[PDB]
Amino acid sequence: GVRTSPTGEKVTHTGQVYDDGDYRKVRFVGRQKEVNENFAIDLIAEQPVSQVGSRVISCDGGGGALGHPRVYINLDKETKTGTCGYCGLQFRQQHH
Amino acid sequence: ASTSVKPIFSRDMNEAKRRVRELYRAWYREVPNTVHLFQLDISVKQGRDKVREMFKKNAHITDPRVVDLLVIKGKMELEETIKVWKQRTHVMRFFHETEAPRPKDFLSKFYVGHDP
Amino acid sequence: MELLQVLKRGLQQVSGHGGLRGYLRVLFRANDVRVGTLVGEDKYGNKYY
Amino acid sequence: GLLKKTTGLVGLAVCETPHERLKILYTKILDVLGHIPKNAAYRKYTEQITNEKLSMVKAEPDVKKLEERLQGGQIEEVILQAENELSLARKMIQWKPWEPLVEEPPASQWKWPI
Amino acid sequence: ASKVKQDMPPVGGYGPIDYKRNLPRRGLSGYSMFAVGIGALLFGYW
Amino acid sequence: HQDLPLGLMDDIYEFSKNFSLRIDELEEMLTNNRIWRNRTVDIGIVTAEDALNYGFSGVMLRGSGIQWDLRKTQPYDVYDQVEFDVPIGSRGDCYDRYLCRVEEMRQSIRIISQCLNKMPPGEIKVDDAKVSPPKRAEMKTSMESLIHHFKLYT
Amino acid sequence: ASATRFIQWLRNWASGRDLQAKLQLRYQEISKRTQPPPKLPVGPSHKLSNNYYCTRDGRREAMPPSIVMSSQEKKAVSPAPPIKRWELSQDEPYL
Amino acid sequence: TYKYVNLREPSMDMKSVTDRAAQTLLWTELIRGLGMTLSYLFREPATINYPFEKGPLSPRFRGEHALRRYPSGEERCIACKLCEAVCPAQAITIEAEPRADGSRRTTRYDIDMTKCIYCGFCQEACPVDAIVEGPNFEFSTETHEELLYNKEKLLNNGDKWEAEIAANIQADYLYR
Amino acid sequence: TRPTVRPRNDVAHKQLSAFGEYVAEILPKYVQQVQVSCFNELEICIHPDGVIPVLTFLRDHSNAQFKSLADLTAVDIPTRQNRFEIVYNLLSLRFNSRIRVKTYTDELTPIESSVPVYKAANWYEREIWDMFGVFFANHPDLRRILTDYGFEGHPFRKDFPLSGYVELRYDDEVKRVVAEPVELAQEFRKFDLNSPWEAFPAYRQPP
Ligand SMILES: CCCCCCCCCCCCCCCCCC(=O)OC[C@H](COP(=O)(O)OCCN)OC(=O)CCCCCCCCCCCCCCCCC
Ligand code: SF4
Ligand code: SF4
Ligand SMILES: [Zn+2]
Repeated sequence: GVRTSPTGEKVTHTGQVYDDGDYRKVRFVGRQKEVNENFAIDLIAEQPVSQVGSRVISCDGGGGALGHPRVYINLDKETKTGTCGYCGLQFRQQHH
Repeated sequence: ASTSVKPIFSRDMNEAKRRVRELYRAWYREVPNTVHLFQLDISVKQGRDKVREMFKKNAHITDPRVVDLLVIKGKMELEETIKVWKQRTHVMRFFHETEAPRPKDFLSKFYVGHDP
Repeated sequence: MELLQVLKRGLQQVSGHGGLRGYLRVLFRANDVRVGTLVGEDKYGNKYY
Repeated sequence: GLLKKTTGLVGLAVCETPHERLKILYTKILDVLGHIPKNAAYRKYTEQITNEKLSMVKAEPDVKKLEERLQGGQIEEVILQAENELSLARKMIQWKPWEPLVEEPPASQWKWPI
Repeated sequence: ASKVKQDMPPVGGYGPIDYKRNLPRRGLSGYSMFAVGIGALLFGYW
Repeated sequence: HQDLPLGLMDDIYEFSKNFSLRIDELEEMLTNNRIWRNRTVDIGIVTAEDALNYGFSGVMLRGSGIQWDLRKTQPYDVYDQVEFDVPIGSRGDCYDRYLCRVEEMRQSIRIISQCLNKMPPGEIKVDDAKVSPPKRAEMKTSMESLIHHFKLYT
Repeated sequence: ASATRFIQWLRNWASGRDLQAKLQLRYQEISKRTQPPPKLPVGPSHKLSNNYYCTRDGRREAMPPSIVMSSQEKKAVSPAPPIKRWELSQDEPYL
Repeated sequence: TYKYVNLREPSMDMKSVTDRAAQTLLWTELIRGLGMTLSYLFREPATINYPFEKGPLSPRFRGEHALRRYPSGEERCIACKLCEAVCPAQAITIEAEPRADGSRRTTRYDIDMTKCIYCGFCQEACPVDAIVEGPNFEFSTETHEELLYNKEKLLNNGDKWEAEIAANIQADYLYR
Repeated sequence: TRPTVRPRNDVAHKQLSAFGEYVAEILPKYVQQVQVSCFNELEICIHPDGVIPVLTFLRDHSNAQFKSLADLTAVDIPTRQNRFEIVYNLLSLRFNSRIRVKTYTDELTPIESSVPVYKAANWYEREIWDMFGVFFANHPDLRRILTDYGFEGHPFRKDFPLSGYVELRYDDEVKRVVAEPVELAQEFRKFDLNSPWEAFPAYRQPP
């Protein structure tokens, strides 16, 4: 989420913030700094891991033609989960 | 046959110089009318020295065909001033009044940037 | 006869906005005093006809 | 055989004697071509097409049927093209385009893609 | 089984469409226009 | 790029049905108005021979009586499957050229009435995916269609 | 469309035409702004067999220009047959 | 086929010649023109009452660029740079790096709305429906600098217009 | 037929090849090469001395009648000794055909003005001068047409930079519009797009 710097300026989801002595901060006097409050890295971490019963699962992002190119994910490793390279959803094999 | 080429107007440098001088006389006699029609802030002497400087740059040309082109462009540039197709902005672009001087020595260039 | 009906509609616009006060309010804000069917209202107060 | 009131083309006036005007021009063209060398292709071709257009004029007394034969639009257009060929022939004598090629192009002047 | 559906003209085609110039004829002839004009003058003078 | 949305051809028909009347009202203001004629008759006369040699084309030729229209002489697309007439002038002036454009607006309504009735079915871009991009649905399921979409847009 | 009968008569007489039949404002004859979903067709190249790309590759059938002449009895010819004369329209020859 | 526009021969009988004399002296065809303007005086004008009424548009309208999200909240863009490659105006600038969780995500996404020609090629090239042109066309500013969008401005637009953007894409994606 | 491939017209390819030979037999003094493309266009390549002879023949001859000048332009190829390739595109209403005539020149060698043959060439030749710097001899009025007054250089040359050398601005001190060296807030980005794999083997060149 958004956390403020010691000088009171908010930090963007990319990590950007002007240091205390940076002259470029003058552009925000009598104005505001546009920051999006919905951090995508936090939002996708709330999604539950989907349990499946196959070695290989497919993801298209949902919506069919409205999602992303369909990719197949391998779930042979139990140390970690299978992550979709497009939408960030996670999949796991059920106890095998 | 390689060095045999078609001329533009002058067959040798001697005839080319005749066209250069006639062009210079045309520019010399127009400056007082130019400085008056355009209501410039320069003097006639400053105007006539700029013409001298422009001619001086191309004083090392030894190709009659090249000299013909320089005269052709000069006559074109002249017809624009006489007929007032240019404007005060175009005439004053020969002087660079709004560009700060740029150093010519090595040390000064070293302090400001990387260009040679 | 059709001249009469035109005036009747002109009067029923005054009653269709809630009397003279409402009729004048939409004549100075919107420059139009037509009466339409209300379709709905949004959370900010805008009314759609 | 009725005369036409207009040619339909602005600036092109009707001609009352199309047959007489064409015979003169075609004969003049053939006489100008006589000054061109015998073997030059411009003479051989222009005589070939001038004679057959001159034979169509001397074998068709009707203007409307003559135009169908010549296939050159209005008869006034066919007269205008004859005047252009006559002027062209008078200019080919001074140019002499039947001589060998003046100069060859550089080695890769017409190569594409480079 | 779903058929193909794309924008198409209705079965039998669209109705006819007028395109020609249609400047109609109105008014009286020159003879009657001059008759009415002269008639008005005569009544005015009288 | 895309196919026509459903219902557009019906709305083109409703528009074309009334347009010929709009032209007539335009001609009630200009064609016979004596002030308009005085401004455009025998003004800027071009001879049929000067027009060709000066590089003119379109109604600048057709106004002087030259019978030329690329839609009929060197047709492209399906202009050889429709019927229309080419207006031709006689005096080669502003007034004749004004009549050619007003009459060409009528011959366009005649062509449009045939396009709406003879519109065939099929696809709307060449079915060669090394020139025209694939459909988005098949760009998200097929490997070749994703490769060809990637390369055509970069 | 809400014009009274009298004003309709006045407008029709002034222009000399029947304006009410060809109104320039649209009321209800226009298409619904919401339409059912389409199902567009597919082109001739959507096949599962007998569809190799080398048999329908237009770009690869282009050839470099053919040289008819290069410097490195015959009957006269013209670039093409003379253009045929145009015919007056039977639809409306004279405007 | 062809037709003549102005090749009529006027008749020279007395009635026809008198008809043109009445037209010349009594200004008949000029008064015929006054009547046409009189008819328009009694026709209902075509003016709409902006800003309370708006001009009709369609689901394909191309307005303000915007960046969309998946229904989970994750960004759709994966920094492929196809839109940056296809933009004929070079109005898009992108920088990317692995995210903290390893995802391929942008750290810069700028559109110069003064270079942009509002052509729609950016949304045709996108393989994941991330950059779209929305339906908003009322976003004029008072300074030049407010029209240089960065990733924060574009993500705010997407969250702001998602309700309408999704419905339009639902209505048109079958033609794409 | 193949739905996706453009059809061939072999009839028009044979007619344009006959006429190309016909032209080269009548003007051997000038014609250097005649070629017909695979989409039926005819190109007559000539020595630059034959601009007036060749064009006059094509306008006035009874079997050519190319009475309309569709266009006249130049192309810049830095790798040739004569950079500039001058192109004439012509039209024939009599025979309903088109033909292309090409010659060449360089920065310093002039070409004869075509205004005597085609009055349409007056402005086209000014445009070639303004944008490429090719001088046309005997032009009634030769001068810049498209560029700004006092502009230096010929912008359509392949070596002239896209953004030019100077940019304009209003200066409050001198109360006029000034010209200054060009600095860009965002540099134009150069993309290397060409694939390293041959696309068309039919056009392969000898190694
Ligand atoms: C080619 C033909 C060209 C046209 C020729 C002339 C046309 C005929 C004359 C009309 C033109 C002149 C205008 C005269 C206006 C007269 C108005 C009118 O007509 O009213 C008639 C009126 C009736 O009598 P009134 O007095 O009213 O009765 C009550 C008494 N308690 O009585 C009066 O008003 C008074 C009488 C006026 C008479 C004046 C005209 C007499 C001219 C000689 C008649 C012959 C016409 C000319 C011929 C030569 C033409 C070149
Ligand atoms: S609409 Fe076109 S020009 Fe504008 S940002 Fe998108 S791709 Fe670039
Ligand atoms: S095309 Fe789409 S996914 Fe690729 S960089 Fe642009 S917005 Fe992101
Ligand atoms: Zn996914």
